[PDB]
Amino acid sequence: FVKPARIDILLDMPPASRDLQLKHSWNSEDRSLNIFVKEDDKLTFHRHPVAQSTDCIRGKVGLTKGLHIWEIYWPTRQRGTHAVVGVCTADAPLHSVGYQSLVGSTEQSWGWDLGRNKLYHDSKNCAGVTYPAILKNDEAFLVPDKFLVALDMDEGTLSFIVDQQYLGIAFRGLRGKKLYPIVSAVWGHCEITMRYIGGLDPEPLPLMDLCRRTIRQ
Amino acid sequence: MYVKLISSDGHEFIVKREHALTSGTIKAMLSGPNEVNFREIPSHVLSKVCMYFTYKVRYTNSSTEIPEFPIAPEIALELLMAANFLDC
Amino acid sequence: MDVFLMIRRHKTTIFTDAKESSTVFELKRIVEGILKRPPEEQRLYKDDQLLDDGKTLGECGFTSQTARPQAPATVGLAFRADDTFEALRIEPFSSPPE
Repeated sequence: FVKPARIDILLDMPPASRDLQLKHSWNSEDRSLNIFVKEDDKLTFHRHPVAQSTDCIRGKVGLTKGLHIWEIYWPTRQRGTHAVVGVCTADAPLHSVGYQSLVGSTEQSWGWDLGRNKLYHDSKNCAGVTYPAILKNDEAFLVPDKFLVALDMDEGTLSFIVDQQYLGIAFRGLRGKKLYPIVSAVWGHCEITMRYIGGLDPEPLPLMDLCRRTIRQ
Repeated sequence: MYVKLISSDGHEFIVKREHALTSGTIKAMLSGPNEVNFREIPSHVLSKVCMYFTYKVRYTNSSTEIPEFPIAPEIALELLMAANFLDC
Repeated sequence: MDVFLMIRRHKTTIFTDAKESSTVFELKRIVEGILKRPPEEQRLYKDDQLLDDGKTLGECGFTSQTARPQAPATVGLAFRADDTFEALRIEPFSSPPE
């Protein structure tokens, strides 16, 4: 569960400015109409307490290259029966009638259902996969309030970091696409905050950073 | 074309000038307002540094998957001090 | 196609690259342009094995897989001072603090 080189180094660099966080925040114009971005906090959205409804919202920026990491703050008691976090194309539906793991339900999105600890992608046709893989006896892995999402558009992978622990590659095959951060929620009044952490080009990293990484090990 | 980088213990490393410019410090020393001598960087560290120069130039000017730059735990601390000093 | 090397003699180490298909003799010409000593006054080795001028580096064992930028392969060098070659001598680099 050791963070791969690039991720570790990116996480040791200074977090993206307040300006960058806003540029990569939730898109108030690309959302389910049961969700609204907080006027007093553009990095956080609020879901209306609508019964039998699953709702999503996409981030403003679709990523096509480079390594990108963003932090999700989702209060554990505001998740309910279906809380999913991941990425999707511009075509993934943002709303669904009924409670379900919307993100990852079609080939248009990839997501980690926090409660079931299941990875979903085109789930109507492909079964979910347990994640982290080390779980046994269908035991729950409680994802805390905050955790990190790492999207590497160079290698085409998606992975998550919890409590500083890398949980491994979740999805592969994302190269060549334009992906947006997304979550599907069913909890009345839940508020999810997304803070862009940083981005890293696929170029040789400075020796200084490489050394500090080896030392942190 | 080439420049000579000399370690504290007297090893002379002959590297392509463009490669040596990977280091902000060496770049500045080669400009001014030939050789470069290092009082506190020993050969086992300077040699590693030169390999980094080769690595950096080769993979910065390419779109092919960049491999890992090997750094043994034993040298990491000395390498770090050298990297900071050389700005690279 | 490229091999990355360190050509070493005594306390001198040259960092350079060459095509795997290039020859031992061609490398000596590279060393000549750098250290100013003619090929005939040079002997190149891969460990203790003396390299023949007509062979390609590849034939000598210097492949792109074993001579990478981040870990160049080593080529030993010995000079000749008046029709008599010095023995091959490469001084080791210092060692870590332990």
